[PDB]
Amino acid sequence: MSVVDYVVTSFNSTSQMSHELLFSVKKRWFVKPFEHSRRYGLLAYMLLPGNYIKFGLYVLKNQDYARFEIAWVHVDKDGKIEERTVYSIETYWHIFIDIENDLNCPYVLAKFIEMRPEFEKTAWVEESNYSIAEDDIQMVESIKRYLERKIAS
Amino acid sequence: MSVVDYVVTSFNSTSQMSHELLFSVKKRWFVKPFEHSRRYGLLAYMLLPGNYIKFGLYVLKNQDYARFEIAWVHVDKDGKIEERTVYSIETYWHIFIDIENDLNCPYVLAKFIEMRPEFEKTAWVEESNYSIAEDDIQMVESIKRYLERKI
Repeated sequence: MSVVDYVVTSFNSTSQMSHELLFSVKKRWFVKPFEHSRRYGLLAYMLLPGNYIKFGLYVLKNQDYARFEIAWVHVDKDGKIEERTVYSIETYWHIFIDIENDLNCPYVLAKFIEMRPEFEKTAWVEESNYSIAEDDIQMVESIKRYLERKIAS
Repeated sequence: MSVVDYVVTSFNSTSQMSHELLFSVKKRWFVKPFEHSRRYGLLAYMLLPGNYIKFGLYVLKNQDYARFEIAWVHVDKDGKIEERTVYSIETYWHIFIDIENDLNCPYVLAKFIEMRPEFEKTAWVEESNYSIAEDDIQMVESIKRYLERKI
């Protein structure tokens, strides 16, 4: 079985926000959505068997609360998806809103916060350039370390 | 400071369908999910202390059976979730399928029915930041009056 569908939530509101994007361990850059629906706050993907990483930020804008999670999303030979969080942290939303301006933030995490859906809009994977330095495994360690060192706050 | 994960089941297969959406008392309308995974047949939220109402519609298509339930979910200021079913009626599915168009069905009930998940899809709460009039106690009570009477 080839291409399978995978939908993620992507929406910014006054009171909350849900930013979820996929990252191809293969191409080593964010997967491009084949469709996006503002009418629903979703992004759909036409994935081909392989390994992916799903980044997810969830915010309650009013309580300055922010939930960031890194999750492994593998697609079987015949389209059987199997996930598992590999990282989940609970912190402050204002913390991430700073990372945007920190050149010490890993490329993929910087881009991730950058692409975040604008108000009453969905996120948009820009057919982009560049080539992440490390593999997938190290990439997350760079995210982990950085975010935890940002504890400083 | 408190924020508790709360997940519900939501899927629509060929043979059956389960539809559970959360209703916030404070905001007086449906809560917004932070995740929609039809892969696991669920919708996941992030709640803050307060009062919520769970609406459940469980259908056995090959029997024209639909169970309707109303639950009282409470979130402690510490985050201790606690809930209880306060209403559960059994009836034909085709009835609900029709109550939907009735001009005098409680709006919150009508919109709930409409929000039922599509095939191999999960329910999707719309940005209808709309506002109801009666408070929870009266809204729940108003739904019962209707369903019961209508049946």
